[PDB]
Amino acid sequence: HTGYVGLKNQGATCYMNSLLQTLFFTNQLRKAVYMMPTEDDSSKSVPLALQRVFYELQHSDKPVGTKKLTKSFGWETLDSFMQHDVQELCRVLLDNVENKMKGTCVEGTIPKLFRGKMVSYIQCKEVDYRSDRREDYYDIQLSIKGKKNIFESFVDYVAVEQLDGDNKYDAGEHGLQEAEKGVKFLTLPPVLHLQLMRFMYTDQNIKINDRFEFPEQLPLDEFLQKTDPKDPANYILHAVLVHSGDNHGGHYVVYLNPKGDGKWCKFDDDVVSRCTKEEAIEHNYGGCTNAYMLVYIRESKLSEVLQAVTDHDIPQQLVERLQEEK
Amino acid sequence: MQIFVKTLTGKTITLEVEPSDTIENVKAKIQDKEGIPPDQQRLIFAGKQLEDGRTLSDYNIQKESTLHLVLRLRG
Repeated sequence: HTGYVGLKNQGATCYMNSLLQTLFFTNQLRKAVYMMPTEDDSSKSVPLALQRVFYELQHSDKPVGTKKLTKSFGWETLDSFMQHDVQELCRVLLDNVENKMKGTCVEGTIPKLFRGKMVSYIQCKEVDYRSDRREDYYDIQLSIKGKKNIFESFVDYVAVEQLDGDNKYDAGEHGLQEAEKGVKFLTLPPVLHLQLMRFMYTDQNIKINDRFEFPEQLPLDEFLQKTDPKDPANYILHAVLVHSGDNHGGHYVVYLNPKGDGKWCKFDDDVVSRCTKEEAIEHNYGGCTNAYMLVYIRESKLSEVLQAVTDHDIPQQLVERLQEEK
Repeated sequence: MQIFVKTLTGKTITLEVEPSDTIENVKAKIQDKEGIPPDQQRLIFAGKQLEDGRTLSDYNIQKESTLHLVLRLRG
């Protein structure tokens, strides 16, 4: 019906399935996972489990299982029934895979896809003291409360703040000092992972379901230190990881236009279904159910990142290993 | 040493820490200044979520380093 297969819900693994489809259709990543040497102890290797799930979503015509992948985490069956945060998984799973790609033909793939660099400028206001900090990121936490849309939320992110009072800057020989702090992006990665801060702390964790609009095309040149007139930082919406429920618990699905062509499907665990743009974007603006994570791909790299993957990208040794496993 | 912490509002607060501090120590200091219970804090630095049991030195977290605080939307 859709051309794409879903993933079985072991019980509470909606987070994993939605993340897995998200990474699965990051084609360039899947290409590199297939190329990882798992020639690796069965059902102990997260890479081997990731190749198995990726192979199966690419070949099966029935919903695919994730039992061996949770086994390779070290988990007992009970853990497949504890609900989790998709961005927390994403941080841990990509880190694990990144380290496991070191020393291989595909070292550096995850940072090439996902890693950018921030800069933070600090300027004392009553003394001549400036300082500098450049840090790599793999995702961006974007504030939501009081912000209408993603654009205002980048504007706020780059806005100057006063480091004053209990937050005075430790300016060295000048001791604590009032200062201004400002952040800018040095680079933006080809695949952009945005985490919307849909939470605030009655002493409880409360989900923010307020309306937050996000676009199909996102111009980000305004939030770079130096713009490249060659490769403008224009991004195309690829995925909407949607969370429904409260902070205690809920459900995850993800909407994706796999080819970046504007043709959208919805992935609710075992069921994939075509949907409209209106249903993937505007209906997830919030205002129970709303966008939590957004995946944008840089327009200049859409062709490469979403390059079509076929059976010539799966090594035969793995095809033998996976099939000769019964 | 003074690091920065981006709080759930996007605002930057300073935190007074030592390379020796474990992640639980930093989570405890964030509770002291921002009120968030450690049990709910998740700390993002250079794409890594910091781990209870490791130290700030284990991450080359130095002065003027920024950590990003988040909660959990479970599902």
